[PDB]
Amino acid sequence: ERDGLFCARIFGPVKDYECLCGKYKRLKHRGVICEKCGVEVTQTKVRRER
Amino acid sequence: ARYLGPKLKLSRREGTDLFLKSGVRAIDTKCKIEQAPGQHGARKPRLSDYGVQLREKQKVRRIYGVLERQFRNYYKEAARLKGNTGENLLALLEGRLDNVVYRMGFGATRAEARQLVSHKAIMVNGRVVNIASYQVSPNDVVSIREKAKKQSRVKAALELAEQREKPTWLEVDAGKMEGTFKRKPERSDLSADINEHLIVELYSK
Amino acid sequence: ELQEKLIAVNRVSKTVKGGRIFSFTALTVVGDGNGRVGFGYGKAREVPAAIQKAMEKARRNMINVALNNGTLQHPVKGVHTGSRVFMQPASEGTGIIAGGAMRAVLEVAGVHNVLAKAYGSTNPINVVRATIDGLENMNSPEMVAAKRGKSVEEIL
RNA sequence: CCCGCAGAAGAAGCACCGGCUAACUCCGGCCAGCAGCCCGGUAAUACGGAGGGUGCAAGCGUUAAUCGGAAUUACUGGGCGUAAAGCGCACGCAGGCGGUUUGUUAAGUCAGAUGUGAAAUCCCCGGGCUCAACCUGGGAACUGCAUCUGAUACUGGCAAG
RNA sequence: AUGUUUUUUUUUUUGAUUUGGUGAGAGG
DNA sequence: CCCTGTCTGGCGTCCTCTCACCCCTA
DNA sequence: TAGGCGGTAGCGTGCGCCAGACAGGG
Repeated sequence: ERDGLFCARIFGPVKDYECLCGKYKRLKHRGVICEKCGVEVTQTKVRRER
Repeated sequence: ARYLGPKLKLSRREGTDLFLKSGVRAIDTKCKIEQAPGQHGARKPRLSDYGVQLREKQKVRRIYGVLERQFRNYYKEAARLKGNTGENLLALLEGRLDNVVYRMGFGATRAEARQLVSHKAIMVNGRVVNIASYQVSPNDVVSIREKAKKQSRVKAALELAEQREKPTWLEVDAGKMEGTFKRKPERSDLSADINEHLIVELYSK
Repeated sequence: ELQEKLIAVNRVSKTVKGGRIFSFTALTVVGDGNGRVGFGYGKAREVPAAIQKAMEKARRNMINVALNNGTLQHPVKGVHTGSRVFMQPASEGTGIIAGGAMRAVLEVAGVHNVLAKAYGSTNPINVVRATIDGLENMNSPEMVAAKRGKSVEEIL
């Protein structure tokens, strides 16, 4: 739930390179962040450090 | 002069979410966004070069809710102007009054914003502008007039926007219900998925 | 990282005592979105195998091209057998103005902005070859400076 | 032009879906029919109807006509052994082109200026009709012609080699 | 000596290593 | 201010194995 | 399908040492 304790737009995506909206599942044409949920399609290891 | 039919059908045909519905409810719930419209939806063969260009053009067109002659007009204008053509065309499309409104968050959809514009709700620099295709110019303030200020649909649109990401090239006030179009947007500020260069090529046949 | 486009596929026949044996030719081209480009022309009894071969061949014998940022460095002509090709550098935003096989090779090459006409034959195979030739012969400013014993600013 | 009234109210069709060419299925016998070029003889994505789609939209199609694509008369920009294309062979007037050096001229050529090249149209920056079309201020352009003043590498003229 | 003498049936493509705690039992 | 009592904070072996249990009531 | 003694009070009660600060008595 946005934006409670477990979040997605504070702490990052749950899955690897898969945003919460569903826009992007790539890593070749990466770097670009999401617009719907605004979740930077990156890695889930970043939920261990944010 | 407008597309009055099903909206999600267009989205399905394009493949992507075109934001033709407000965004309270997710698109996947409302429709089979992956599957193309009609009896022969599940079948999906690789398109042609011309065809992909055409689809891209359609996507953009559908996003903004313009019709073909008008786009051709926009494109020729962009070509005339200095600088990158596709970028120019995108800027032109953005400058449309109804799109501007939608970005503000006074219309849930772009269609809603267009309707507002038509119904003498919006003012540009304190003068009521009715044309959705009206190209808004830098440092132009654009506001809701006092009559239309009481509408519930406006505040709902504003809330939806607040959920949505805010554009940098604008500055809007939710209490005053007026926003300043500070500058014409940069290509970076816009969505990356749009392949302007295909559009350009399409008309450079 | 490499992108690959099958330009064309064509059925070709061989007459034998029994009848006609059919086969398929696949013309593909591959590139890394930078200078480097390579075409392959494969043949097999079935289509997918032939395109696989085309990809394999293209992947080897690639060729480098000196790109000024998104476009070319100067107008260049290239020919092969019937297909005679003109292509001209163009301003950012214009896109690839080119027809058919030629287009494809340009895209994989990572040129984004060209004005380009194929005179003469438009036989995909020959025209792509001609394109490749025009791209190869095209030299850069630094290259010409080196050739001529000068600095880049001298040449401008 | 502005204000007030009511109520989704009065307001969407045309072409196409074999490939070129975006869009596919079912039902009806080389007939009936289609067709721009390249289907139909009983499982037609090509005829007709339906459903579904695609593209345009107060328009949509067809026909006619022009340029384009056509580098398919090729100045830019094609060719001629076999694809169309070398006169059967020569001489030779007109015509076209013309080794090398110096001098001179300044016709061609180039540079600058002046005069003109109507306005409108086109293009650039602006302004005004709510926007646009439209109207409109200023510029640029009108690639030219004529003159005057220079330059003299090249081409030409004249004079000597 | 002779053959333009019965015209007819098949183009392109979807997924490989996975999972927690507090307490009573119990081997040195 | 100089003791002297009270108070509340710290700490109290290692490794392994097994088992149950992990809201019901309004 | 939805929330933190359960009650018109009282539950706690079987470790022990050391130590250092906070304060009581004089």
